[PDB]
Amino acid sequence: TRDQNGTWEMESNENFEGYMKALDIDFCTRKIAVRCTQTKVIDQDGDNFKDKTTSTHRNYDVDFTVGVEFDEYTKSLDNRHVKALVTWEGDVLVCVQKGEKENRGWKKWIEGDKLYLELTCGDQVCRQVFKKK
Amino acid sequence: TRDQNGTWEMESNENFEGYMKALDIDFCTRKIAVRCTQTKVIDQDGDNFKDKTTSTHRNYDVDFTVGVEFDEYTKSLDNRHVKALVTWEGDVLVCVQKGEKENRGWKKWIEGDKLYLELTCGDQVCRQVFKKK
Repeated sequence: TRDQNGTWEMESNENFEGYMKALDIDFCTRKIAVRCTQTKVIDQDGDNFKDKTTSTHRNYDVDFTVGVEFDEYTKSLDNRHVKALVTWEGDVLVCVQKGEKENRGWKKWIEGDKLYLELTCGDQVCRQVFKKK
Repeated sequence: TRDQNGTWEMESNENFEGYMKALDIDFCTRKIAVRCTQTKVIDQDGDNFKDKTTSTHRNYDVDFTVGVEFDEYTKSLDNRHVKALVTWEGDVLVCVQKGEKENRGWKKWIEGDKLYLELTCGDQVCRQVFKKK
């Protein structure tokens, strides 16, 4: 049939690299693009089409227990090995990431319907806010 | 409170570039990472945590009408300008993308609960399959 209405999620994606190389996309973009999945939302009325695509990558899971130092490989970022230790400071979850980089850690806490995440490395602080979906 | 259970979607992300530069992530990865959103699914029981993060980028929408040639900028890929023309071949939607690259187009059709997408550029064919979610 001719109706392509719906939300579609990618199952399979073959030779995406050759296609991208043929368009002269640089090596560093290609390396990231090939490990993504796509969702496609198609709204169609007669012969008018609206298409919204989003690309997604699932980083690896982290499982830990507060108080037990664990080994973590940050392969969603710099792919280094750090010894991480997570503890409560009040209701703030605090993690020190012992490794090559000095002063590497993060803090995580709930205030209202928002989750706050402060990432630190050296002198640089990154601040992320999440809302409950 | 101490319970961080839930699905969380990022609202705000400040100084992600400085944090990443401090970890020596290369310029090309940083350029892509900073335009992503994150979803965080937190399962917590007492002091045991399981965290699943996924990064998402929403490509731009394409709207067209079958039979009306339209101007398209492929900024989710090589960011070139092409004159696109979409027509039915039976129940297969066929697009020719007139531009610098020769033999650039795609075909899209439904067979069962699967949507098929064949992307072509020069000699290279990429084949994607989507299932209805």
